Amino acid sequence: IVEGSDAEIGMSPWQVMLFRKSPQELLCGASLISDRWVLTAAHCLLYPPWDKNFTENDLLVRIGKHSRTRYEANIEKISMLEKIYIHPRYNWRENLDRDIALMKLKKPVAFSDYIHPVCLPDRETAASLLQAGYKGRVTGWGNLKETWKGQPSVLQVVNLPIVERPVCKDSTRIRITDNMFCAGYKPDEGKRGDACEGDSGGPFVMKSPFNNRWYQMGIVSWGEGCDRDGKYGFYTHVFRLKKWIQKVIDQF
Amino acid sequence: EADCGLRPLFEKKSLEDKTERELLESYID
Ligand SMILES: *C[C@@](*)(O)[C@H](CCCNC(N)=[NH2+])NC(=O)[C@@H]1CCCN1C(=O)[C@H](N)Cc1ccccc1
Repeated sequence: IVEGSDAEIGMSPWQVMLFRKSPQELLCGASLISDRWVLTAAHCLLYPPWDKNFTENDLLVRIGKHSRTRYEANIEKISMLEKIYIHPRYNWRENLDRDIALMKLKKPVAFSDYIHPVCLPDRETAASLLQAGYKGRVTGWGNLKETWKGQPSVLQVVNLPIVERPVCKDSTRIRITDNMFCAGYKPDEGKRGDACEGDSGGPFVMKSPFNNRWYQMGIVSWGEGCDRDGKYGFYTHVFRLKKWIQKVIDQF
Repeated sequence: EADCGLRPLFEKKSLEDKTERELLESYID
């Protein structure tokens, strides 16, 4: 996260970290949607151009973490994965269209003050909240600047405005689709901020003005550089892929 | 929706986090 700030403790209890077991490597972010299911970006698990194709046994997730420079005994929890499910039409060859994956935990995680699931949007939520100019929040342990420390110890948070689709489309030569949305400040708007490499899979959340609940509207997916004027970060449109999520969980 | 999206240390305690009001205000601006 570039130009963000340290998160307050417990501010994002659905935050999940995805790790490679060996060697130890923090790969991406993710989010908790129930006591047994975690949502993330497909490219964090499968990306042939970078020789990436993880199986359940290669990974683990850490839930309930705040700081990397402290072992949060009996608060943070490590969980093993039972099964990974990548969207069948995830387009890794071109533009990361449908960059989404679900991971089922071997055992349910116990909720606590630091571990709690985020809501997934329904039709009414997507129609009311996913609008240009409205701001959402992105969180992660990814790069603090466009590069390659440079990685934070404490979870970073940044609020960013959703951008009009035509502006998103004209900002890049990569083909955008209805399964994505973009966010970020425009040049000279007075503020900066962006997700960055390492933040993929992390949630873009919005708070409902009607019921006080947080809804995960997007998943950090891609960008070109980080925080550059005139460029915007792209996110998987979670509601657009809701039917697939439900299908996978209903059938497991 | 059960208890989804209501944070134990914030919504559940009627406590606001430091920047969520920026999000609520963005629904106007
Ligand atoms: C996997 C994530 O950690 C990372 C998120 C980057 C977010 N950046 C900004 N500015 N918000 N995603 C990536 O690194 C993805 C994976 C494939 C390559 N990639 C990119 O973002 C490239 N920089 C652009 C791109 C290349 C191919 C297909 C789609 C996008």
